Amino acid sequence: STAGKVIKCKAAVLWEEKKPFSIEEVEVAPPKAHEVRIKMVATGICRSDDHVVSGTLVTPLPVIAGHEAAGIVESIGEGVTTVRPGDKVIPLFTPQCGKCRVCKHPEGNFCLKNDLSMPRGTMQDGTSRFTCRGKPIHHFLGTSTFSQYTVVDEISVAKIDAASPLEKVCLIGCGFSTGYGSAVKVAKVTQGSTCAVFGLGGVGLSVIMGCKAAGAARIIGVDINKDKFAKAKEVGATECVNPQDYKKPIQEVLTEMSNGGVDFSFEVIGRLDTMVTALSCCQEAYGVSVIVGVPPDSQNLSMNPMLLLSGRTWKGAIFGGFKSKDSVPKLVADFMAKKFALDPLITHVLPFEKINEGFDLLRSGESIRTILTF
Amino acid sequence: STAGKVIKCKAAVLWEEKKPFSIEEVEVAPPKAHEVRIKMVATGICRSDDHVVSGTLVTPLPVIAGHEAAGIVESIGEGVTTVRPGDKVIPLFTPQCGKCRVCKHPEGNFCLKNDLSMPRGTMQDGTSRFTCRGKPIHHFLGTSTFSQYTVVDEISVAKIDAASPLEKVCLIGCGFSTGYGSAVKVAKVTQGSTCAVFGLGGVGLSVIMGCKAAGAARIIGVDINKDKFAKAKEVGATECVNPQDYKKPIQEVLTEMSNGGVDFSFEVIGRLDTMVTALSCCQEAYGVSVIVGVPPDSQNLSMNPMLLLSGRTWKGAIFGGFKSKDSVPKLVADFMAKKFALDPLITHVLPFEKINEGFDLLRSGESIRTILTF
Ligand SMILES: NC(=O)C1=CN([C@@H]2O[C@H](COP(=O)(O)OP(=O)(O)OC[C@H]3O[C@@H](n4cnc5c(N)ncnc54)[C@H](O)[C@@H]3O)[C@@H](O)[C@H]2O)C=CC1
Ligand SMILES: NC(=O)C1=CN([C@@H]2O[C@H](COP(=O)(O)OP(=O)(O)OC[C@H]3O[C@@H](n4cnc5c(N)ncnc54)[C@H](O)[C@@H]3O)[C@@H](O)[C@H]2O)C=CC1
Ligand SMILES: OCc1ccc(Br)cc1
Ligand SMILES: OCc1ccc(Br)cc1
Ligand SMILES: [Zn+2]
Ligand SMILES: [Zn+2]
Ligand SMILES: [Zn+2]
Ligand SMILES: [Zn+2]
Repeated sequence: STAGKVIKCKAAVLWEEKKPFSIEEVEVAPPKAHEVRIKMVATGICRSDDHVVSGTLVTPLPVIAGHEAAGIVESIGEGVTTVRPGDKVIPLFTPQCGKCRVCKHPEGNFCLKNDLSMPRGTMQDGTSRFTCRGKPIHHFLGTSTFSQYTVVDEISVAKIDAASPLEKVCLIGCGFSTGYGSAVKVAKVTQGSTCAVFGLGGVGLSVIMGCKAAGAARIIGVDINKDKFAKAKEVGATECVNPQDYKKPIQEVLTEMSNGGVDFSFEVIGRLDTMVTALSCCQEAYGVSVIVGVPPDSQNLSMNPMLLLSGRTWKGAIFGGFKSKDSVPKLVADFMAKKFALDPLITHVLPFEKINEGFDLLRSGESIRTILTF
Repeated sequence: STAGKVIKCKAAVLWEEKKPFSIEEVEVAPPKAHEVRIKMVATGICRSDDHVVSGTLVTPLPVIAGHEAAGIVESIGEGVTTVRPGDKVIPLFTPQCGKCRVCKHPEGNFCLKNDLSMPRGTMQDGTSRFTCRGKPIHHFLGTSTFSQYTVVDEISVAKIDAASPLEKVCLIGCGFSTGYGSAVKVAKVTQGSTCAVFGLGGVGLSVIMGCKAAGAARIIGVDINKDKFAKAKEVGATECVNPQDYKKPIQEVLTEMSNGGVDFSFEVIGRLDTMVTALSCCQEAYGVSVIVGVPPDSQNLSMNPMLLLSGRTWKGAIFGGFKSKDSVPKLVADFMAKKFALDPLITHVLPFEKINEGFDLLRSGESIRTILTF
């Protein structure tokens, strides 16, 4: 009955960097051809949304952020074939158009229609479905989930299991899938290996889940916040180290612990120095290091190419290397089948209008994932 | 008739950086336990030997350099089991001890007994078998092939086919195996792919041969010396580009030519800037870039980690990823069965005594490989 009409609803608008989110009355346009309007049910607070606030991650402002979510389709634009009204869906911050060179490649997942490489903060058609007091508000990675309703391109939404618990499976829209995929698909962690995981937030915990599932014998968590260690150990870390405890660099510590370097290292923080440390701590001849952390805007790292010439492999990935539309439904089905657990990532559940409390919890170190419910 | 005796013979000693080789009389000690004394038959001039002269590659001086060679066992020390006097052999600049965690790993080839990481310029026992003007002279990578006779540890030599032509198969000791392996083993180049090869010296031409053997559709040779193009085209390059002919940076040209980036790129020069350019020109979601070139001592490159976060893989390797002692005899067997060609890499043959003309041919851009004969 809202189909074909403007919806007036509340959304959390970020007007300016380094300011609180502002709960505003917005108008959400109806979906145009090949667009889907979604009623949000749950959205997760991911450190990448905080990067927008901090200016680490540049995207046009003002913006409705939020990219880790699950909802129900309220209506569909002309030509939509992959979802219908009433369907449970997860928005895909990495699209899967199915037609570009990457979508056709067996391994690649970074679809050329993504709004990550050179963010415009629009729909695919280069316009916005959001207005606040006459002013257009930017989209974020084609998702924009910090709103009661959003509009996404059909290539940026997957239908999921009609019985799935949206307050849990929203994590499959980013943090779980990124971390788990980084281990099982990108690194391809092997049985009996030694893994080091830098950063023990939601995404690093999911890296640990991935390494345990892949049969790693040793999984060393690294965090400057020792409060993170207990939960890292619960999901499979065999050991945890705090670099602040040591009078020498942690790559030397991890090299001695691993008897000459780890098989697999993961940077899951977003700092240039830990990207180089994670590479250095993997074994010089056959080690693999995966960058998961989003670096600070426009900054270059410095590294010695002899770390690679010896044999190391260095790679990164978006969304755990998962082809998003193909994988997100299968990951939900796997969750429904008890193949992995999401409750260990969820430390707080707040109503949407307490979003700023949700971000305060993240910034303080006290949360892993806060889920915002509608 | 020389067994158990000190040999007096000619060697090319490097006394000082940025000086000509000095062809003079040296004393070569007989082999100790698990050592092998070799009469050199042929040695190639590799750019890495020139890096020792220029100080780009640091190793203790004074030194007998050379690492790409073939010869005949003159005598063996006590306990040697894998070669006998009169055997044809190729010295291994990357050893294969068979005992260490790398030698036991299925992918690893950078044996922990190597003298590359932290060069000492000795035998495994920390002493030298060379005297000149009554001074001890350093070894180079446990090989030292710029001498009529050398002594190597048993883990640094492979027995090859008794009928092999040593004046060709010396190239399997470095440049051929390194390039070819970088393509077929390290990159694992796929059928129907697009490859970019930066540098069309002996190692780059070898990378092209591996790219053609792997069934690459397109192989784009890149070099600032257009005199290199003809030979590159003969051994499988489909196109050759000189960066100096374009206004745009060559990563931009290759990305255009490949309709969004190459599948596989190779840095086969040894410059920081071309290592980053080669990484950039591989497709951002699934490209693989392999560093082969030896960078200047102790220098860091600067790069944007968003190149990796999109999904690129960056790696490097020594000796094309080959387990040296397992691989080198198989590579000689494959050569004898004409599975690959070495003649295209050999542009000049000179007597050993003309080593300095050898280096001048390389430095001028005129040669690919000069083979020195003893
Ligand atoms: N590649 C991708 O597709 C994705 C990237 N990310 C990124 O992954 C990273 C992690 O995200 P979350 O787990 O949500 O963040 P989070 O902030 O919950 O976790 C980061 C952890 O790193 C630790 N840390 C900070 N500085 C450290 C240091 N110097 N040394 C060791 N530990 C340090 C913190 O104590 C914290 O526990 C972020 O950069 C985020 O933007 C998130 C999802 C998708
Ligand atoms: N990783 C390993 O195990 C091995 C490494 N190497 C290294 O591989 C590299 C190549 O060795 P070779 O083929 O013997 O050397 P080479 O000097 O014959 O060939 C290098 C080629 O690169 C070209 N070049 C120089 N600057 C260039 C630029 N800015 N752009 C494009 N091309 C440029 C030169 O014109 C030349 O044709 C060297 O750094 C050498 O030390 C060699 C053998 C083993
Ligand atoms: O967490 C979402 C996200 C992932 C990667 C980048 Br780059 C930006 C945002
Ligand atoms: O070409 C011989 C050699 C290869 C790699 C390095 Br590093 C140094 C020398
Ligand atoms: Zn696509
Ligand atoms: Zn996220
Ligand atoms: Zn070894
Ligand atoms: Zn060489």
